[PDB]
Amino acid sequence: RGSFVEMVDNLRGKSGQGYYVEMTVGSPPQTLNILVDTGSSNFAVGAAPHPFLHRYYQRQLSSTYRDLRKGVYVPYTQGKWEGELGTDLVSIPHGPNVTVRANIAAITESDKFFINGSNWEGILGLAYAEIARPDDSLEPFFDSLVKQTHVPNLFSLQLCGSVGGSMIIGGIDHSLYTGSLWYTPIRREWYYEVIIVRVEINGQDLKMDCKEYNYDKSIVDSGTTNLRLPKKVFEAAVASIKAASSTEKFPDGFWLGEQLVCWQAGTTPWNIFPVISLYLMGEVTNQSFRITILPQQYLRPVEDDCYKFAISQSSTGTVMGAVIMEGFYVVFDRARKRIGFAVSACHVHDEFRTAAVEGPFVTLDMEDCGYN
Ligand SMILES: C[C@@]1(c2cc(NC(=O)c3ccc(Cl)cn3)ccc2F)C[C@@H]2C[C@@H]2C(N)=N1
Ligand code: NA
Ligand code: NA
Repeated sequence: RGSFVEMVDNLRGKSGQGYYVEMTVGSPPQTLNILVDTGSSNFAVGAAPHPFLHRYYQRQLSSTYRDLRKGVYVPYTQGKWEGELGTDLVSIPHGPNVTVRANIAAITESDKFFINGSNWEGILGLAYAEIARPDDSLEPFFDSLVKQTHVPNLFSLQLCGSVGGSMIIGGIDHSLYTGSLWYTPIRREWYYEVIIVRVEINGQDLKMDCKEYNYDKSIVDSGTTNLRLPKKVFEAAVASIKAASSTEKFPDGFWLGEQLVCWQAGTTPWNIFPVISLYLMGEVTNQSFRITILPQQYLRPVEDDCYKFAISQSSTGTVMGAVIMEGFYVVFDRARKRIGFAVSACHVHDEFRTAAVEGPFVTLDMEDCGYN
């Protein structure tokens, strides 16, 4: 507990392509790089020679594979994947020294799913069975892990945003954060659902009814780049962000993520851009805490130094993607139905401002903030 030197730095990735961990499937073990995704619940791997893939799961080579004789078609708003379900033995080489029999969707056909030029070949959905496809009877990887081993029911993520970080499976590594962890309840075990109770731009409250902030849910999701905000909250937030930075002018298309903005190298004016704070429901009645991120988190480098504005409007509720998570060490404390936040020891900041996790604050009617 508290120290897992072998799992430190077990995450890799490239800007814009997410964070992946090395996994092995089958016997003899086939090594695959697998996207870490707290926003879905399927363990799904390329199983056929798609041209974007460095490698793929060759079921025929594994003696331990078992067919479930069942398919699954998974559409997303963007693209889709289809696959054949089965189980096989799975390990994480830079994780616990264990091997589990896990469900695997062997992806046979996909569209707008794999990233051309990425170094990952599947996805590890770390959320709950409730959102598993085709249904909640398909046991997610982490459930199998905890059922079959002595690994404690929790994991933590340090996303450092070329990119890298750590996934600590079964515990917490105190070297990965500074100060104290603050916990928010997991409202319901499907996505990692939480409740935002107040939002500030540069310490200035949006003063929206807090139900708007969670319309229709707020989740913590490592498989999404942006901080996504419900439309109505997004509108107020940009309005306030534009004002806080009106010292400079940018095309309206920029704020809508329709064009990049660029500066002469080493001259990105971080200081004109405001901090963004989310107050989250605390563990105690009428107690909250807040997390603060910098323009370093929401202004994403793209490759002048060109940046994309990564706060975007949503119709699926608030998504705390990599923009939020890169600022923090995040503990998915499944055993206690709570999520912990602490300032990440690796987060990008400057000499004037850092990410922050602060509490306690007194916040009333926090239960009214959840959409039903
Ligand atoms: C499974 C899903 C998903 C995530 C990804 N994620 C990424 O490509 C990605 C890119 C950059 C980052 Cl920082 C994280 N993830 C790709 C495909 C995909 F289907 C679908 C919906 C996007 C939601 C999610 N978390 N996972
Ligand atoms: Na166990
Ligand atoms: Na620490």
